[PDB]
Amino acid sequence: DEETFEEFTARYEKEFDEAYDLFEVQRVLNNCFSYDLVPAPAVIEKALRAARRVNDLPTAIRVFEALKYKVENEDQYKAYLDELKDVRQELGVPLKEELFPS
Amino acid sequence: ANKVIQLQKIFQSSTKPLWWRHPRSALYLYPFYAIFAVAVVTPLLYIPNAIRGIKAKKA
Amino acid sequence: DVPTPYACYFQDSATPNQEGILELHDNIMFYLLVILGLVSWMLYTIVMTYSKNPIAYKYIKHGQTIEVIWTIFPAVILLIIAFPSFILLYLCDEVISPAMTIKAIGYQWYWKYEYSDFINDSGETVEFESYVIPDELLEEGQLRLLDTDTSMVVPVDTHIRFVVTAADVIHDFAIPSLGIKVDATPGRLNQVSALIQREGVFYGACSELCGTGHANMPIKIEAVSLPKFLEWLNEQ
Amino acid sequence: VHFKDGVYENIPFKVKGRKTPYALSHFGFFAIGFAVPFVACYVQLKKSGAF
Amino acid sequence: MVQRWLYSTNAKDIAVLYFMLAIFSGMAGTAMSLIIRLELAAPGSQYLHGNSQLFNVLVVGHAVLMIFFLVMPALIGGFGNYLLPLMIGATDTAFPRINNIAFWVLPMGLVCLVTSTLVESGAGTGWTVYPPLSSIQAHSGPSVDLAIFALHLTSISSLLGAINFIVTTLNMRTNGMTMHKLPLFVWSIFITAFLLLLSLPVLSAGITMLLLDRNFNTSFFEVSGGGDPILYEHLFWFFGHPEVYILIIPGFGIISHVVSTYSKKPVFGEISMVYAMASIGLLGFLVWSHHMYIVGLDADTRAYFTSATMIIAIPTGIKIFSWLATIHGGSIRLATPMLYAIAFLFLFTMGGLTGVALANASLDVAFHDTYYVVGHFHYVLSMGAIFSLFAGYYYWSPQILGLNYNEKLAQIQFWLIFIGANVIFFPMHFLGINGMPRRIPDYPDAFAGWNYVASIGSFIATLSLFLFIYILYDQLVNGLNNKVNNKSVIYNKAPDFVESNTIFNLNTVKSSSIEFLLTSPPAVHSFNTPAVQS
Amino acid sequence: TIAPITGTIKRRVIMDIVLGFSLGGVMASYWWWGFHMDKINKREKFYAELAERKK
Amino acid sequence: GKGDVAFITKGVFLGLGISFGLFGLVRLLANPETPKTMNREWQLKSDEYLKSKNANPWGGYSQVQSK
Amino acid sequence: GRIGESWVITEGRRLIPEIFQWSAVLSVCLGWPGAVYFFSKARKA
Amino acid sequence: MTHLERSRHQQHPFHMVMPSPWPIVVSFALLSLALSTALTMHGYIGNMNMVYLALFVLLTSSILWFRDIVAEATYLGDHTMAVRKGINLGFLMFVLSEVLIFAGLFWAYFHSAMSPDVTLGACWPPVGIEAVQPTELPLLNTIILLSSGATVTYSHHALIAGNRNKALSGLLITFWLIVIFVTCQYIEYTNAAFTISDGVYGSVFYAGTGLHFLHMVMLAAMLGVNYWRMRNYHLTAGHHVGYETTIIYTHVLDVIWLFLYVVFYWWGV
Ligand code: HEA
Ligand code: HEA
Ligand code: CUA
Ligand SMILES: [Ca+2]
Ligand SMILES: [Cu+2]
Ligand SMILES: [Mg+2]
Repeated sequence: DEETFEEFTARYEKEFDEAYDLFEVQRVLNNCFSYDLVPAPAVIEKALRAARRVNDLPTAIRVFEALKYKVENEDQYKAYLDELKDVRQELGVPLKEELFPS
Repeated sequence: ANKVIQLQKIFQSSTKPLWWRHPRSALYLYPFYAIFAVAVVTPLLYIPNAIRGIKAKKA
Repeated sequence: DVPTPYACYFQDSATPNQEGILELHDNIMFYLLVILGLVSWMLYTIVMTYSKNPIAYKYIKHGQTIEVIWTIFPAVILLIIAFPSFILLYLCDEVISPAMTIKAIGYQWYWKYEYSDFINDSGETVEFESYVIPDELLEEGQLRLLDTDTSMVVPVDTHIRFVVTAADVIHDFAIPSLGIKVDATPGRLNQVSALIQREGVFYGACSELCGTGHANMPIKIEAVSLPKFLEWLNEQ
Repeated sequence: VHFKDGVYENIPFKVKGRKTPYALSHFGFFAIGFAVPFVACYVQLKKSGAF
Repeated sequence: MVQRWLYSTNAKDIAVLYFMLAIFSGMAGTAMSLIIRLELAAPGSQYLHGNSQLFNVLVVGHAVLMIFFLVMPALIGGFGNYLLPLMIGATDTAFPRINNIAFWVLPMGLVCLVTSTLVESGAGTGWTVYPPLSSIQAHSGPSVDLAIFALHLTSISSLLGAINFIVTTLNMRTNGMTMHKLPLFVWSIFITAFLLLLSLPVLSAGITMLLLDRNFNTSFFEVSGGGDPILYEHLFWFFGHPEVYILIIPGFGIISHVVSTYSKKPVFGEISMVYAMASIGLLGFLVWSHHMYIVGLDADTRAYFTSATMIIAIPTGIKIFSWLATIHGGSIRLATPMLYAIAFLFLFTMGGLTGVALANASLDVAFHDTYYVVGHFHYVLSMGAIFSLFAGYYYWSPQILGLNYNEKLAQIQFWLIFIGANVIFFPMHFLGINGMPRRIPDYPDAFAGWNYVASIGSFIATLSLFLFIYILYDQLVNGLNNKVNNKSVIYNKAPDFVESNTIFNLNTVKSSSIEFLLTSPPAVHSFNTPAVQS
Repeated sequence: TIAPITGTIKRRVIMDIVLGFSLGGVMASYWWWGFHMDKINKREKFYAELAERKK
Repeated sequence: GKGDVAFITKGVFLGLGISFGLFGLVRLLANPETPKTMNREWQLKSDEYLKSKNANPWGGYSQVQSK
Repeated sequence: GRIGESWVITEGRRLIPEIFQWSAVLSVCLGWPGAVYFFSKARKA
Repeated sequence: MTHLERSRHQQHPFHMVMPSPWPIVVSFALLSLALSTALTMHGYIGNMNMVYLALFVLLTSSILWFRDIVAEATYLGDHTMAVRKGINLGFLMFVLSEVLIFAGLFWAYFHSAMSPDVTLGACWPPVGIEAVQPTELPLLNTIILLSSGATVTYSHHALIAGNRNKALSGLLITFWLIVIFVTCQYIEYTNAAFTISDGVYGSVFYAGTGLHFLHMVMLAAMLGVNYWRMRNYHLTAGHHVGYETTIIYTHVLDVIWLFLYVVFYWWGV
């Protein structure tokens, strides 16, 4: 791949839109977090809507666990949590830290 | 004298092992097992004299 | 000159060959420790930061701009460690104008030395056999499996040429602090040189499997000043 | 020849249904191998009068 | 029962016969090394009442058993004959009766080597059986003849198996597998078989020359008669360095499988690994006189041989940097094959760096026939090839046996052999750099200090071998229960981070070779219809 | 916005390789300038005191 | 899982202890008489000779390692 | 943009303890014969 | 053909060999040969009857193995195209191994001859050794080998061309010329001045050309079994692979005899 970041996001948006079951959305999410970039907010949003279409709730929690493991800081994680807050509360998924508080 | 089809019809339509399927196999296979059975165990009888150091009689 | 208990380095040098061998070994060990530190640091940091990594970057396969670098960089470090090695190799081979020849013939489990220059007033060739002192006849203070009954005595600050052969099997005339190791094969005559820089006594051993007396086959070289060498040679 | 499939049929030795314990066969297979140089040592020391 | 195992013609049975013989002979060679190292523990006669001939005979037996009867029939004989047909999708090997005689000529080499020990005094000559010590004047009797016949029967086995391997992977590959799409272990066995085919002839010629010198009054290496033993050194070591690359290249293949399946990411630059292995195999024929630096060559001879011995550090460096790159960025699952592979990646590089210290003929005058050389080669042998052999066993044993091993006992065994081997072979560099020669049963008293700690480490190594014997017993008896309880790792790959535990259950194995897709213990007719590959 | 967070393995392997060469460099430089250039100095002060004991 | 690191630490230290103990018990089966040179007095009397012969000047020459 | 803490801080606080751990593991993996020599009688202690 | 009937065959072109006793029988014969020769070489056995018995058992067990190979290839139809390609590749790797044995022997000759010893006199061939002149009988031995190849070439191409008498006669001429060469080598070995004990010269000379002699007597044997199988109609016009391996074997023994000729008889005299 000589891919730019924008070709990555436009590839994986339409890749998440064409997943049709739980094997495919988990597979596509796996091989989009297996790159050397945190995904853009738009493709994480598309991943959340795709896990909504297949009706699996822990994958939409594991999305946020994955980007917690994937970002460099905790303020990048909080920046994702800021403007991904509306889609997260609209879908109604909880983050793992507030679901299993230690 | 071109027995090859007649021998194909024996070797394919047979139950015996492949080295037994020819009619003349009892003439080869029964002496060979005796010659082989003495040929593999007679040096093993000389192994203890070779360990002890006893050479055979030549003079 | 002699091994010491629990040692981990070379014996102390006595010739320029051995003191060059030590410097080449340390120069090689420098870059060897660089490479060892690199690969051990990578092998530590990778299994300590990716054992707890739950997402594997499974699309990293090529790396074109750095495969050429880790092909090229071992080659230039081979060139750097190979530059002094060739200089030492082509310095240690020349035996130019020696002031003494000594033949050393390995028989089965003794060495036989032969000064053959007729610089004596006797004018005859000097030979003797040097056997290991056996363990039951070691008088007190002697070094076990190293001391001999007769000795090879050599003057200092003298280019000496050792011509080495054998009589029945392959032996090895080897003294490490002088830095000579030379195979005694029963067909041919090899030569090495030395210049002993300090007086003393230097031990060595047969470093080639001769048979059942292979451990009992030592070399002992007393390097003295040239007056004392002459007064030793006047007897034998 | 058609041979039997399964879990224990790939080995030349018997493990499960035996009238003797298997550890007999298992550890006597390896103790003989560990004991060949000791038989070697014994006969080449008896030949050299050390025993 | 007699037709399956005596009259055998399937490769998967001949492989386990190879493995049984290999581990038997490895117990024999480890006992011999325990006797060697127990005699070497302190100055003076300790256990063998003097009798340095018996010491030399034990050193010969240790080297020959561990090389030609453990590592070659283990790696090539067991793992190649088992896995190369299963990984190229072949139903069996080409030429299977050849494949059976290449096993059954190994117990006969074993019995003639053991009676070589039992006749007059044994052949105490080193494993490189040099004339004139190996002649009829210095070794009277049938000892060396029987050792030479042991080498002949082992060379017959490893030549027939090499022909078998070359033809069965050039001819019986399944119907999508081009040569570029081969697994790395198949390329290992392939290149190893070419090295065998090109190198075993010259060894057979040299030791048949020696046998005719001993018994038929001919003079190839008899000096009073026109011979030269340096001809024997050339003819031996032209086999002898290809032999030691034969010992290590299937280890490279096993490590490249293990590291990738326990890093959960593919090997960094696979075709460059194939090129590197082929370059090592090609360049291994050009370096044979680095074992002959002392014998009296020219200076330009030794200059070329330092250059050529040095430039094999480039493809091995490419392989080892590629192994570090294929564990970088991974998800390491620390199982026992992964522990053995990481220990390989450290200790083999230490042995190789002492190897490039030895590559300089300028410097090898300080280290030849010392215990430094013993340190180099026992690193790259008993920590390269033995560690890759243990990795292959712990990597393939539950698949091809159907029975899992105790994981905690396996890791205890790994840590014990990793401690014990270091404690044996790390002080040997100190002894060799201080001047301690090889093949001596007794030494000066100044060498006692590291010899004692080395023979203490010897007991740790054989204790871990005894633990490995118990691990085999527990696998054979309780191997069906180790799947049920939590005594073993059932899946060598965990789920990925977003892969459900139920979505993992439809795709339990994720491998790039056929070996882990088969039925456990694999069928007597695997591949009735041929496997297919894009 | 959220600016693109890319290339952490790139700068991670770059700092890892630089750190590995620097740690190997300090080990090797200790080897040379602290063991080798002590053995050399203990040798050469002996040779220089011998060359004055011979007057 | 749940205390098996401790198990394969205790097993390693137990294997080390068993190996040391069995090494001792089969060192008890060796030759009862060590060579005469392996005591302190012989090694001082060898360092006598080595000091007289200027052996190993910048390293060390001392041979005493026993009691 | 460069959101958050600096990468020199983020990777220094990760790489600094592993340097010390690597130093400890390397010195026990290489300098373990020093622990035998220290207790040997050749040190005359 | 239908699926029901295609399912009654193998689905892959490769020979699944039936279990056979001759691997372990030849292995025990090699054991008995090794253990017999190592004890008759040193006098622990009275006569050579054990070595004779062991070599006889080895030869007959190899013959029974080859009989089973002939039975599989002719009377069971088990050698498909892939099996033929594999057998040809295995024989090519075999002849490469034997060329490498001869390369080791040529290395021995050259290491003795490039700079000889002082115990022979810095001389090659050594002093007192009456060397075999390359003009008399070894020239006839090169001629009857270059001609034997020319006979077996037309015998092969007439086997392909449908001729029976022109192939059998060419095979017969090839076999008789090979045994002419073997008897001429026996005559040279009898009327040779030096023996194998006469120093390193006799060693390397008789080693090289005696290994070639042994390969030629096995060549005469396989030319005989090819004549037998061609007369008894086993060999066919498109499927004759043992014949092809024998042709490859003749044409490599020809070129290594030429190297033996120009090295051992022209450069080394
Ligand atoms: C295969 C190579 C190999 C291996 C593994 C070993 C293993 C050992 N060797 Fe040696 N050795 C040689 C090859 C090897 N050696 C050679 C070539 C020589 C030269 C001979 C000569 O000079 O002529 C030599 C000589 C040699 C010397 C030099 C002595 C001399 O010069 O005379 C010493 C020193 O003590 C020694 C000791 C040991 C010890 C204590 C082990 C211990 O490491 C043993 C511990 C190892 C294990 C416990 C391995 C596990 C055992 C298995 C059976 C594996 C089973 C696993 C499966 C089947 C999956 N051997
Ligand atoms: C397992 C088999 C094996 C392997 C793989 C090797 C690998 C090497 N060996 Fe060794 N060797 C033996 C088995 C083996 N050896 C045996 C059995 C003996 C003694 C025989 C006897 O006498 O009985 C022996 C002895 C031996 C000698 C003879 C010395 C003597 O007898 O006096 C020499 C001489 O050059 C040598 C050198 C090398 C080199 C240069 C490598 C190289 O292939 C190693 C390459 C690996 C590396 C170099 C490390 C990794 C690379 C990097 C990290 C890249 C950066 C490094 C650099 C640029 C240097 N070894
Ligand atoms: Cu002379 Cu070893
Ligand atoms: Ca001893
Ligand atoms: Cu080599
Ligand atoms: Mg040597």
